[PDB]
Amino acid sequence: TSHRPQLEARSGAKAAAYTPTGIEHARLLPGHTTLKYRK
Amino acid sequence: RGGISYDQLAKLSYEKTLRNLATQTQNSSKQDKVQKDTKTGKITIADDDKLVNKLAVSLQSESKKRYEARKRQMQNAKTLYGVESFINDKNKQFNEKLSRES
Amino acid sequence: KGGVWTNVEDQILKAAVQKYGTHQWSKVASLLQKKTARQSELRWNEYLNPKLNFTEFSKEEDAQLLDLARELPNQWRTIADMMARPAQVCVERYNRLLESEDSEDEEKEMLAEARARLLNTQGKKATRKIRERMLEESKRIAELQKRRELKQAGINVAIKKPKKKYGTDIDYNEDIVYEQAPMPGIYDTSTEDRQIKKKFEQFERKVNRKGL
Amino acid sequence: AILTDQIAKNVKLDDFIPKRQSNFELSVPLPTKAEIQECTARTKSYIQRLVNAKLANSNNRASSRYVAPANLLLNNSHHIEVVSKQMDPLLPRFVGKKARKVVAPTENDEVVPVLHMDGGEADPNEW
Amino acid sequence: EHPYGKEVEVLMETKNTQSPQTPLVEPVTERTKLQ
Amino acid sequence: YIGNLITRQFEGRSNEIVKTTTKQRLDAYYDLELRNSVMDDILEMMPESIRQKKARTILQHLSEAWRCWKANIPWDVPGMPAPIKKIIERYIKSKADAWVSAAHYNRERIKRGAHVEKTMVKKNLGRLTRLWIKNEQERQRQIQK
Amino acid sequence: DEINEPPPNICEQCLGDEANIRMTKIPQGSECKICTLPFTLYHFKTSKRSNNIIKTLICVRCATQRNICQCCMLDSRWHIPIQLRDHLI
Amino acid sequence: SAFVNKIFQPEVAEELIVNRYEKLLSQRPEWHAPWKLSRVINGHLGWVRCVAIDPVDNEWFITGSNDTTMKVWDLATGKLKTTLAGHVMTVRDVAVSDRHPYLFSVSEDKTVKCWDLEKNQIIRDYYGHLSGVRTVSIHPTLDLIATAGRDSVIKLWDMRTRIPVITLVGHKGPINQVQCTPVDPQVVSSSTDATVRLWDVVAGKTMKVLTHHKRSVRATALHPKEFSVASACTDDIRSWGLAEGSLLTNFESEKTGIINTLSINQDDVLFAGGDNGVLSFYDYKSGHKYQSLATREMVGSLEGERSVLCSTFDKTGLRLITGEADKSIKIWKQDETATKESEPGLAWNPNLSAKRF
Amino acid sequence: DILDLEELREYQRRKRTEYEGYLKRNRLDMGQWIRYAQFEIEQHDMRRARSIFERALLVDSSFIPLWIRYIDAELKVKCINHARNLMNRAISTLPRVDKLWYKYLIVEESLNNVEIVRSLYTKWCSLEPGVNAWNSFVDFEIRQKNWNGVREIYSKYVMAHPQMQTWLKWVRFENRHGNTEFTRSVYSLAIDTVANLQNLQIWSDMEVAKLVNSFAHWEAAQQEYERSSALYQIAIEKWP
Ligand SMILES: [Zn+2]
Ligand SMILES: [Zn+2]
Repeated sequence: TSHRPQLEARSGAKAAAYTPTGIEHARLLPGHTTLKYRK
Repeated sequence: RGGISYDQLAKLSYEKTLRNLATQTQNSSKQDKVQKDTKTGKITIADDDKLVNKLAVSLQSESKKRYEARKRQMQNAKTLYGVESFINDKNKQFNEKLSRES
Repeated sequence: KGGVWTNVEDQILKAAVQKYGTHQWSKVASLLQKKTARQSELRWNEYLNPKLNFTEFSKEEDAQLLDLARELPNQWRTIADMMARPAQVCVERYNRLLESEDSEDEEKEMLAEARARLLNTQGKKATRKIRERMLEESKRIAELQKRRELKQAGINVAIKKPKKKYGTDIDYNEDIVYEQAPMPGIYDTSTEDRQIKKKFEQFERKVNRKGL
Repeated sequence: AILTDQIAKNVKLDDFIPKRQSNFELSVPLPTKAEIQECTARTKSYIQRLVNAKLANSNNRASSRYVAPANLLLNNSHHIEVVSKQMDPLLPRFVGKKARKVVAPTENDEVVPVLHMDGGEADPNEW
Repeated sequence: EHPYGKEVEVLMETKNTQSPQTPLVEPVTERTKLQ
Repeated sequence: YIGNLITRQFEGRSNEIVKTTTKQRLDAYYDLELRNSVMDDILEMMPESIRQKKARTILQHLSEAWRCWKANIPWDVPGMPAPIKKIIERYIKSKADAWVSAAHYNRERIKRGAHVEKTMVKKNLGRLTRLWIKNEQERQRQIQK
Repeated sequence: DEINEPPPNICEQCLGDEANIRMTKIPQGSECKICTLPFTLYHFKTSKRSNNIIKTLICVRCATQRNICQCCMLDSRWHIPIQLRDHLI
Repeated sequence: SAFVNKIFQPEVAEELIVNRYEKLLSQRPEWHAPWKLSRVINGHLGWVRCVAIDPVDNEWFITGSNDTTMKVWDLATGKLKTTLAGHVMTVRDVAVSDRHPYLFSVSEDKTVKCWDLEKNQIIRDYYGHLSGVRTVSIHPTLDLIATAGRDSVIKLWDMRTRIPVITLVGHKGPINQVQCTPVDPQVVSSSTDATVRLWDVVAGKTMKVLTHHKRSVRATALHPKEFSVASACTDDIRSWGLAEGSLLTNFESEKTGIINTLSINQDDVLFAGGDNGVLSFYDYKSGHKYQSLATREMVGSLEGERSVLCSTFDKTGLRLITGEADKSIKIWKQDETATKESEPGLAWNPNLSAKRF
Repeated sequence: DILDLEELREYQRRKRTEYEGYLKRNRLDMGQWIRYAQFEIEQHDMRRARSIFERALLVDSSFIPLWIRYIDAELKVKCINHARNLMNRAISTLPRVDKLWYKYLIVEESLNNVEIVRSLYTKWCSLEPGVNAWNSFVDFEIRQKNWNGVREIYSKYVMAHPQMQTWLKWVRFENRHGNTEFTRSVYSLAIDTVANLQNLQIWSDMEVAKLVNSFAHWEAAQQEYERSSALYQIAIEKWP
């Protein structure tokens, strides 16, 4: 066996109860910090 | 013909156990409340311990009877068919499952 | 060098195609000692196949074959699809239909090897796992029998727990690991819990004396 | 009829029945302009307090750019000033913060009635 | 072959009719600039 | 760079690592979304009484039929329900369009010579020779008809 | 909720006799003794000139479920240990 | 009548199967003019999976598709304006902001992207869904985008800071459709566990769970006036009163099977796209199927290809842009010079046998 | 086989590590949940055995064999008040499902609690479930001989299912008992309601013919041919 399909996907319910880490990612750096509003 | 739906099957299982409960009372007859605690909120029902026993025994008896009626079906269907090539029991139960399809 | 087809190699080839299907020919010819995958594929598609009909032609089929053989001279693979017959059958009949106008033990070794190979469906991870469980059960039984003998000698030694493989590893025996209590209902399950606790303590009291 | 309430209290026949079937011209009003502003400003303040929690907890120094004491205890028998400790910038802030994994229990106080309709249930072997 | 009954207009499009640099929303420039 | 390193020392790795889709796991993730979409549509068709066992067997027919389309073998199951056979043929043709258009797009890359992986050359070699013989088998049947 | 958190449960006899107490809040201080999960460590001193810091050892969730204070972990009413409380009931 | 109440003496006088039924025959639905096909647009290399209309000034619409590319179509002429590529997998949902020049698009490649519609580039990528993202709604006036997918949670994204601000955890299956309303309940979601949730985003919990559907609630739609949502299972469509979580009505959807999309007009016309092309128009306040059309696929395609996948009206409400599986975009016009006479639609005929009402 | 309690304590750790391992990999597979929940009943620890069924209900609460097996597990150990709470949560979660309602009934039938099945049936027939529930509720009062109570049910049963096979079932009830004063009262109520509710169009032409004929052939057996004859004229005129 050991090579299977998925019966269900990994839910985000599980990662919500974890404690966060606060590692700093390169793509979460501040960029496009100003919103543009329509007329 | 065809299959029986679950609401119809639940009624027939409902009706069958009433006939088991009817003859259980007939075989017995042949041989011879509500308190609501206001503080807790709980409701207590006083009932006969014999009828709780007869409820518990009959469910175990129906469980064993279906356990044995299936066990003999396991021992019979293993020793019915041996014509088509198999490898193990899971191959045998699958190729028999192909026979019920056609 | 090109071998001929014995009835042993045919029945191995029938069972292998019954095991592996028709698109794994090098796996089929691995059971046949002396026989190429190109040979065993061609042998199935020309002779062994139960879809093929090795029947005599009808009177209509003989005239319909002579009609095709002037339509497509001579394109036998095309005719055999029209006739739904094998192609060498269509040629050999057509030559006869124009002649109407006249004026052990090595095999039993590879059979036993094929019989062993067909009846083995597990693979290396499964077979190693079966062996590792048989060892683990046998390691347990020896440790239990070792404790029983030391108990006969009066020395009580407790069973060692399996060590924590990671940090938050769980001893399932010590506690109810994810206790979801039954939701509180209105029917006051008070005396029933007392009868369970009496019966559950009674059962563990009988384990200390009778065992099981 | 000794226990009429107690059986299946959460389900009623009123939950099955529609409300527009009595009158097709039932007015379900849009939220008023004073009502959306009371809900926007409550939500916007809650979101901005959450974002400022996330930026301040990150160890990036470039996140304060983009951003309670004297509580009563023991039924106000003690007035307690609550102050913050000056953190050493080298020691790891939030010393109890680890990357651990936690499984959460489910809080089930009230059962949700699964309110289908009854039963076009006849079926041959077509499926 | 003349499908949908000729009341309906059927069109096959394979190329963009705008430049990709075309903004797709006009940026609001209030003050006129001469710089 | 070091601020992530030191916090990994003190706090450990986050357990919530979510892998983005990448060139190496695109073909697997394309299959996970495809099995889910076929699973959802067939399960709505089902009148009642379908479990994790019956949803497990029906996803085989999908895998078998994709092999049959690659083989150019016509895929016919006797006794297959016609709504489900209508569904499975639809998603294959969905997958066929992605299978064919990725094969066209990578040939234009290889002829330009612009950064094709060594495995991707062999894969595109195998995709074309399905398509060329499939085009050949179509042309043989049109002459025969 | 990390931005809406309960006030800490501390005894009167941990706080002592003085009126105003300067207490130090650390938002993720130590981890709880019971549930081993981090919390807001409050710590304080009875007087200004004292020589013993009184820390909150458990989180407010473990303090609420047992109804005990966080510092000395005695019961909030009756001021007795938990093992003696559950024996008297 | 009164004889029903005086003999079969009731306790509610409304919860009788007859008194409910006689008020249905007592009331007549509003007539609507029928819908006809007006333009067929063939521009994609795959299925059209999602259509968004320009909320301001109504010039263009954009169709995210299965060939991983979004294409911008002009509404009036039907011509192709521009092509927005930048996903690697199938674009599931596309939604345009009205207060911003921003375009949000989520694919099954686990990515949530924003688009500067003054520049036509990808700015502000969002990150955190464990699986493919099904849907996005831009919250009105609040500057939040709600994304949800096979992950089974709704992540409330701040726009400016790209932070997973609030994660909504209540479901049991993949979320098929999410909506945003200006007051509480601010997030309306629908998943494959046959539930529709009403979310209190501040507390992060559900106000009301609507367990009335049998099978995966595949599509919801908000009513542009009158503050209600209408959710579709495979068999039934139910309109919901928000701020109470009340069941307003059950529609007359019978033997339609698998409803892929919904869209509500200002004129109380509810559109229901079926996977069997059989597209149906329902009176919103009543539930009357007054029109039922079937589409023609193409010159050559499979019979499964006849399936509506996504739909929306324009801002005027007189056009219906539907994207189907046959790589086509079909525009449906409500025809003028039709009256209540000579185009009555289907007859208003409720029955006892269906227990719907 | 297990000798003492320490060998039992090591036996229980090995199975519970095994079953919790396959349930951690597979939250689904409800059959795997029940085999581990049945294991804890065999270990006589019902506190654990209640927990696996509760954890399995948090995965799939709509799975009916899981509800029945946990109910039966409470009944086989004589915990009757644990079962009453459990079947109450069964019918409050899934009121559509007929099995969960029957299950409540035949246990309280087995305990001879006739006032609890009556209170259960009054609630169940208030949610308008279908004709299988009412027909088992009129069969319940025949068992209890409550003739005045079963006549109250058919007053409500014709209002929940307005159709002639519910009205003609009520006249098959009355003509089984031979009470002539009660039977024609039902017959008079059945034919007026067709006339009163003519405009609603819920009884077909073949359906109203069964009521007029069964009214007339009963009046023929009651030796009043002039009432048998006159109703044919009013029905043909009332419905031409
Ligand atoms: Zn704690
Ligand atoms: Zn204390």
